[PDB]
Amino acid sequence: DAKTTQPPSMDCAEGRAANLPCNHSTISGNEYVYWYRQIHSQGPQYIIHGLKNNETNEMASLIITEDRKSSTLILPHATLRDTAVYYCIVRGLNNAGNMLTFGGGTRLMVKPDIQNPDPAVYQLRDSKSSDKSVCLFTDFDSQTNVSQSKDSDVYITDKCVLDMRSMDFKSNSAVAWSNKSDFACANAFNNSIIPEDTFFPS
Amino acid sequence: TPQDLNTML
Amino acid sequence: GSHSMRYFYTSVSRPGRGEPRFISVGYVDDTQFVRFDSDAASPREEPRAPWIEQEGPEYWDRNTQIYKAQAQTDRESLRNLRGYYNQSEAGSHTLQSMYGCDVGPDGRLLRGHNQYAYDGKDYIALNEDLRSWTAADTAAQITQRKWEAARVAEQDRAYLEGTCVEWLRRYLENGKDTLERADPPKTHVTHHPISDHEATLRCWALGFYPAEITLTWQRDGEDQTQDTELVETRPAGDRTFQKWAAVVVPSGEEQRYTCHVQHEGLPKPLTLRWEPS
Amino acid sequence: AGVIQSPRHEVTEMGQEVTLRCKPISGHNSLFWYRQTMMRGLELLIYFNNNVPIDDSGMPEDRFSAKMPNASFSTLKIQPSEPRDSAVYFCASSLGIDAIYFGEGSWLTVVEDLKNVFPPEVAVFEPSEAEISHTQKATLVCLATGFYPDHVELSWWVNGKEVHSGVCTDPQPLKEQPALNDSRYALSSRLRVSATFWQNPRNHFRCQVQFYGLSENDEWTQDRAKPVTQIVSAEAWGRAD
Amino acid sequence: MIQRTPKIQVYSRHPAENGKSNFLNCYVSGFHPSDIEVDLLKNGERIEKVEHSDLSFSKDWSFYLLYYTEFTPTEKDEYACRVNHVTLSQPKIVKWDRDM
Repeated sequence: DAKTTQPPSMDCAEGRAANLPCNHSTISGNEYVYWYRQIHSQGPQYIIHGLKNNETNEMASLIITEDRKSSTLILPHATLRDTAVYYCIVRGLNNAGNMLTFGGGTRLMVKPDIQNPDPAVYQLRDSKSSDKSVCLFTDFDSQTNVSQSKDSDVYITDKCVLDMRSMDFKSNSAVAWSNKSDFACANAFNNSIIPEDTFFPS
Repeated sequence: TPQDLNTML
Repeated sequence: GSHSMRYFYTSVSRPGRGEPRFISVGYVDDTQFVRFDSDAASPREEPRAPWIEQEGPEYWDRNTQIYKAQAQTDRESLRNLRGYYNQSEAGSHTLQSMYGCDVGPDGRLLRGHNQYAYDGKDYIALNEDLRSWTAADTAAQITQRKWEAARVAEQDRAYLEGTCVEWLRRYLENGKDTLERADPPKTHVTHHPISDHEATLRCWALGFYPAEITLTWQRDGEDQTQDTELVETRPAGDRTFQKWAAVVVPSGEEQRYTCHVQHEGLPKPLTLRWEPS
Repeated sequence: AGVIQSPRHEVTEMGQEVTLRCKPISGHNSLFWYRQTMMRGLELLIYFNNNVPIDDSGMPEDRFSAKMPNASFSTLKIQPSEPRDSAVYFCASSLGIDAIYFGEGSWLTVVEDLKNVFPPEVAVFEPSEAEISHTQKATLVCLATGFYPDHVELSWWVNGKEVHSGVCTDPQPLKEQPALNDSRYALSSRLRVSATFWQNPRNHFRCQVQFYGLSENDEWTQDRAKPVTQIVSAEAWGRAD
Repeated sequence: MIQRTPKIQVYSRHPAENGKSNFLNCYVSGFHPSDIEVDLLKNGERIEKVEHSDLSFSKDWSFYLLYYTEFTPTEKDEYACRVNHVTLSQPKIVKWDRDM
C-alpha cells in the first residue's frame, strides 16, 4: 500500500529553508499527497496536503511537479521545533486508499548555527553530594558527533540543544557519568568525541 | 466493479 | 457506440427480523453481469454473464466486502431516514441507490449518475456537474449538509470519472462478442378479426438487443397516436427482448396500414404490412 | 478540541484486560486505530467508516477486539494482555476526505511481572565553577535514575514556577543495563541560567520527574513501597560559590 | 410512501407450437414496494421449480422481475400467472394468451 520514497535522514540549518523531497512515481489522478510529522513519539501532526497545484499555509509549502511523480515539502525558516520525522503519504478518494500507510519518512535534524563555539568539558558536583559527579560537554559546534561508550558502565547522552531566551543564546550539550570511582571526565569525552581545542580544567 | 464507498445518509 | 454501466442497490428494513435485506445488481447496458444478496448462506458477489467469469478471486472478494459494508451502512441510513421523517419503528421501508456512467463510442465519459430514493420517491441526486446535490425535501437537505461537509461529491466524481469508465471499457473488451453486437428484431405482422367489420393488426418485434426500439402504425400515411396499443418492452429471458404494437382497423382496408420498426441493429428503418396468407 | 484518548499511560501486569477508549473530533465519520512500536514504525490496526469496520487486516488474530458503538466512541480491547502488546496506540479521526487528525496516544506497557516496576531517583548537580568563570553562565544538570518502565516526564521549577527557556531534556531515556531485558532507565536534563542568577542564593531550583507506574488500587505483596504513579524531585539553592 | 401496482405480462420466450419445448414467462414491473408474490399455474395448479430474475428497478424507482419455467404447451392446457402485492385488494390472475 505504501507508495512513497524519502531520504532516511536530512540536516538543515536553523533559520534556513528545509527542502524535503518525496517520490511517488505510481501516484494516480485522484490521489492526494499528504505530509505529516512526528515529534518525540507524540501524535502524528498534519502539515499539508495537495492534489496538483502548489499549496502553502502557516506551516509549510508543498510543491508537486507537473507530472505529479514527485514533490517537495518546504519549511521556510526552519526552527529547532521542526526537528522531527516527516512522512509523505499518498491518500486516495475511496475506502481502499482512505487510510494513511506510513513509510520510512525523513528524520530532519534542525541544527543551530553556533557563531562562537567554546567547546569545554566541566565537572559538576552532586547537591546531595554522595561522591557522585556528572560530566558536561558543552558549547561545541552543532557539527560535532557524540558517540556511545563501548563500556556498558559509563553513560553518555545524545547531543542536546538549549535555548536561553533571556539572552538569545543557544548551546549544545552532552552529559556523561559513571558510578565507577576510577572514572574521570577525560574518558567518556575522550573517545575521539571532542575537538583538539576543548577547554578541560580541574 | 462497484464503488469502494459506504456513504451514509 | 455509446455504452453504459449501472449499479442498483435496494435495502428493505425488516422490523420483525433485526437486520435489513440488501440486494445489488450490476448492468452493462441491458445485460446484468453481477448480483449480491445479503440473505444468502454466505453472501458473495456472483457472476451473471460469461464475460465477467474470468475475473480473479481478488475481484470477487473485494466487491463482496464492499457490498457487506454497504449493507450495514444502509441499515444505519434507513434508521437515520426513519428519524428524519419521524416515522414509527413498525413499518418496513425501502432505500434505493442508483449509480453509474454513460460513455461515448470513443470511450470518454458523457454522463455520471449517483442518486437515491426513499420509499419509492426521489430523495437526493448528484447533479450533472458531479459537484452539487439536488435534494427533494428537508430531510434530503439534512443529508445534503452532511454530504457537503464530507465532500461526498468528490468521491462520487472520482469513481464516475475514473474507475467507472475504466472498468466499463474493460468489460466491453472482454465481452465484445455480445456487448457490441446489436441483435436485430425478427419482425412480423399478424391479424386477428375481432368481429365482422373490425380487426386487430399486431406488429411483433422479437429477439432484439438492446431493449431500445420504436414501433409505430400508420394509416394511409398518418400515424396512430391514439389507435396504437403498445405493450412495454418485455425480456424474453435469454437476454433478448420483445415488443408489439396493435391497431383496431375497419375490415376491408388492411393494406392502408404500415408498421415502422426502428432499432439500432436494423441497417435501415424498416416498414412492414399485413402480408395476408 | 482534538481527538481525545484514554488512558494516556497504562502500566499493568500481563494476563488482564486492557481497554483503550477514543472520542473522535465531533462531526467526524471516519476513525482509525494505529499502533507504534520500534520494530514496525506505525501500523494501521482498524479503519471504521460510519461506524462500520472497513479494514481490519492489521488486527492481531487473537485477543484484540475493536468496537465502535456510536459515532463518538470507540474502544480497542486486549484480553488477555501480553508483554508483546506493549506499544503506543494512536486514535485518529477524519471528516470525509479532509485531513486525518491524530490523538495524543495511549502508551501501554504490559510488564511480565509487577516486581520489575521502580520509581525514579532524582539528583541535581550544581554548576561547575570553571564554567561559571569561563562563560558567565551556569548549567545545572538533573539525573533521574533507576526507573522502570520509561513513562517519565521531566520539568524544571525555578522559584516555584515551571520554566522552559534554557532547558534541554534527552528525547528518550537510556538503558542502565543495555544488554538485560527489563533494564531500568535513566534520563538527563540541563538548565542553563546566568552566573549571576545562580549566584543569588535566594533563587530556588527544583528538578521534577513525574513517573507513571502502578495504581494505588493495584495489588502489592512486596516489602518495598508500592511503586505507584508519583512525583520525585531534587532541588538546590544558589550560592556565590 | 409512494406505492405502485404491478403490470403483468404472460408469454413464451419463443413463438408457441404445441408439443415442442419452450419457456413460460410472467413479467411483473412498475410496482413498489418490492415484496411481491408470483406463481405460475398449469391448469389451475402451481408449477413447481419456477425461477425468477434478480431484483432490479427502472428509472422511476419501480421494481421489475421475470419469473419463468420450462413448459411444453399443448392445445388444451391452460397457463396463468398469479400475482399478489400490497396494492391489490385481491390477487390478480392473468391467463396466458397465446397471441399476446
